[PDB]
Amino acid sequence: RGSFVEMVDNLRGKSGQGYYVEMTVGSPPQTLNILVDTGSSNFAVGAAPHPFLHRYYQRQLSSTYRDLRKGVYVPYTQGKWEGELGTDLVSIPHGPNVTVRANIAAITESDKFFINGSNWEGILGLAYAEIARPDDSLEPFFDSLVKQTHVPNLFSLQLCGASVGGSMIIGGIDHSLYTGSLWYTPIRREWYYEVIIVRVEINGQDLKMDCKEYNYDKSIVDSGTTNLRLPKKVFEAAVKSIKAASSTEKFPDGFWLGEQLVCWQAGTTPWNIFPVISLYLMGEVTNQSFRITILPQQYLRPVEDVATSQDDCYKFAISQSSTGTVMGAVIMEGFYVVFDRARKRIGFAVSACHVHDEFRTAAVEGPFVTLDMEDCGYN
Ligand SMILES: C[C@H]1SC(N)=N[C@](C)(c2cc(NC(=O)c3cc4c(cn3)OCCO4)ccc2F)[C@H]1F
Repeated sequence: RGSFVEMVDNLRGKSGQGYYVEMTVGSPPQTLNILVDTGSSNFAVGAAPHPFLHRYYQRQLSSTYRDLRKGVYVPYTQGKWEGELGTDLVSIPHGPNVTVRANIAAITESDKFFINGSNWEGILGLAYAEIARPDDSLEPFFDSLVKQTHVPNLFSLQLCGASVGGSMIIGGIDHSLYTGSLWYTPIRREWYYEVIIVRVEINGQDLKMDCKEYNYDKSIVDSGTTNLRLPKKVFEAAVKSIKAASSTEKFPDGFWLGEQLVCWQAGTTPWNIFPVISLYLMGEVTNQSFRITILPQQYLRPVEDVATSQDDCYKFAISQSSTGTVMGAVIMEGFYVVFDRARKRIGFAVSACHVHDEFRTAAVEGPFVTLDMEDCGYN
């Protein structure tokens, strides 16, 4: 506990493409790069020669593969994948020295799922059984890992960003990955990693909305989403405030809606024109909260693949949502995040690797006095 040198820097990725960990499946071990995803609950891997894939799971080569004789069809809002369920032996080379028999969805058909040019071939769904497909009887990977081994029921994520890197500490916390203290928010319900936001500030200025709006219909912590996604009404108020605070320069309306990029000359991004964003999260104690604060370095994201521009272009990575608040990479890149499943709580601390400048730093601060925090949750 406390120090896990072998798991430090076990995450890789490229801008806009996610964070993946190396895993092995089957006997003899087949190496795959697997997207780390706290926003879903299936372990699902490419199993057929899709042209976008560097490699795929070849079940015929595994002596320990067991067929579950069941299919699964998983439609997303935009993409889809279809697979055949089975179990096999799974290990994480730069994780704990253990081997687990886990459920694997062998992906046999997909659409808009794999990314052309990405270096991952599967997704590790780290959330709970309640949102696993086809149903909650398909035990998620981490549940299998904890049941079958002596690995503690906790993992932590340091997502670094701006090619990317970071650490997934399985079964522990590594104190070198953060500064200051961890502050914990309760996991409201074990399905997604659901949390409650009690207050929102832009540059210290309160949005003054009914706090139910912040969590309509839920708020989640999701390593598998890029953006900070906010409920439509909250996004409207947030953008209005961000526009006002950033009034020194004017931008087209499309930029704020993520419909167009905005570009600047290299090394001349005016970060200081853009405001900080603070989310107050429900604390561990009645009437107690804490505040997490991100910078423009988190929410204005570089787009490097612009062939029609020589300048440095950025995507506004705060967007409107119909699925509630999503605390994606925009949030998580500022922080070391502890998914303390054993105690049904999520810890936040300032990330030792977060991108900042000489004037401002991402922050985790408390305690604050906040009343009626239970009323902020949507029912
Ligand atoms: C709808 C999503 S949300 C979801 N949570 N999981 C599913 C399993 C899903 C996710 C992804 N994610 C990414 O590609 C990606 C990219 C990032 C990034 C994070 N994630 O942060 C740094 C910048 O780039 C891709 C496919 C996919 F199916 C879906 F449920």
